[PDB]
Amino acid sequence: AVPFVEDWDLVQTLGEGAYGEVQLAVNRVTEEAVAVKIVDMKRCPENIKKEICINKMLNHENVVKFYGHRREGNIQYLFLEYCSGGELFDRIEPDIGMPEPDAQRFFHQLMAGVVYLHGIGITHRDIKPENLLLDERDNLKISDFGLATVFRYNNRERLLNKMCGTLPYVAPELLKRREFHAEPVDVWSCGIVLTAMLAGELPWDQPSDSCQEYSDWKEKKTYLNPWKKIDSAPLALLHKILVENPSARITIPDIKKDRWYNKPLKKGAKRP
Ligand SMILES: N#Cc1ccc2c(-c3cc4cc(CN5CCC(CN)CC5)ccc4[nH]3)n[nH]c2c1
Repeated sequence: AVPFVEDWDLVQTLGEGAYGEVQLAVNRVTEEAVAVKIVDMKRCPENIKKEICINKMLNHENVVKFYGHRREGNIQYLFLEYCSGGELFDRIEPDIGMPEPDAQRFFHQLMAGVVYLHGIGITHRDIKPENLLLDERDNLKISDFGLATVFRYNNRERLLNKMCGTLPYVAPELLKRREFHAEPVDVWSCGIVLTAMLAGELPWDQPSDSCQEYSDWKEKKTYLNPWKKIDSAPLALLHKILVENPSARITIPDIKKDRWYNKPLKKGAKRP
């Protein structure tokens, strides 16, 4: 009905990437803001097609909302939820981290999103601060499903084998075994994100015996650089998440029962 509702203006560039760029778009009439992921297909047909399919089946408060997409020649346009607060990455002070109560709150929200995804059979495969966005009220939302895939269909689990992710956040089994369960891998990456939030640094370049940092952790030398800055309660949770054997690694239902996870720390928003 309203004559100019379909027109959007490109205000600025939110972030560039290998496949393309994401820009802020504002509705001409309503001034509603949305992020537009512009991926130049000419440079991937297979990748982007799957990303749209996965986005179409997602609906959760801790997952970046999908509004739709447009073909238009050889350029895909993904209309997504605009998260005013930016990336979690920018809330992590180098070598410091952030206040423990804020990290706990962000972690709770991250667990909520991951539980949702896993419940519908999808694994993200690239969880890291750069892909965890914040809205106006600092609510965390999982974004970028370009590397995501379905690991459970018709109630039957499919073991994964493709090398996906970012080295500092990837689980050790991804580098050691041919096949592996999807869920423990996302749990591990959430553990590395927690470490980053509480220490402002990544523990190792990759989870392999060759990395001195990784071997030290296995030998329980928690008096070293990253771990010494954390505090026993959350550190005990990390000891359960960053376990090399994925079969022995803590599951999300048990993380929800962890002492630190349920420790009162935060305070609500001043004057709601
Ligand atoms: N999939 C996906 C997907 C990727 C990114 C985004 C964003 C996004 C990125 C971003 C970056 C900054 C911080 N910047 C903005 C740019 C400015 C320079 N022009 C410097 C400060 C502030 C707000 C903000 N919001 N919202 N939704 C999605 C979905």
